[PDB]
Amino acid sequence: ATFEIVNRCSYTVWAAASKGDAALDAGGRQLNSGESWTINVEPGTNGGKIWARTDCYFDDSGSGICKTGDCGGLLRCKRFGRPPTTLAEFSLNQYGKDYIDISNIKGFNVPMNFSPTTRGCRGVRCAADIVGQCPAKLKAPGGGCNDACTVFQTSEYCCTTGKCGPTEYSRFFKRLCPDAFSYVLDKPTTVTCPGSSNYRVTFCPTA
Ligand code: NA
Repeated sequence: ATFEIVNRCSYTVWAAASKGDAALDAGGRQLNSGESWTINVEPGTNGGKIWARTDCYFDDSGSGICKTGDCGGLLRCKRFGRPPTTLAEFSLNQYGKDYIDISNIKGFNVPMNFSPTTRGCRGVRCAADIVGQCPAKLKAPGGGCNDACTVFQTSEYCCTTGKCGPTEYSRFFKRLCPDAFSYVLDKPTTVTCPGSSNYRVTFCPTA
């Protein structure tokens, strides 16, 4: 499958793509404002994620740091990134269908639209000013709005026992972005697309 990743933000981001134990395609790249990066993700990939990283510094070997979404200090990510990260999540060719969502379970850093470029399903978006409105206790100094599990490390926010309810903090993310997961047991906002669809992830879609 093809994913086109587009930076419509006015600032540079460092896109990342991983399935947790491996890079997808090159795994990461700098995107200046307006740039597009096309990657190829193998059919059958389960548990892939795409995210943006902000305020990164990398040397000539591809090592460095980012203030949001850092993946072990690498430009080309082979594992998932440090919160806060708005996440585009997908599993492809699962019994004939692809499944896509946006999640705020690991917080929010950059607004996002995740849409198919082929026909048969709709896209999803979280483009509200979550960072500007972020509750004081969730605000990350490096930028972004953390989720409550990252900040407080309780069974209730992290849903560790498999039973948890919504919280004041999850309801904040849900009020601003209804179409994104706000906590682990949120009613699913996953979209079912035909198997082998192609997609576009746009950062700052309303920029
Ligand atoms: Na998230």
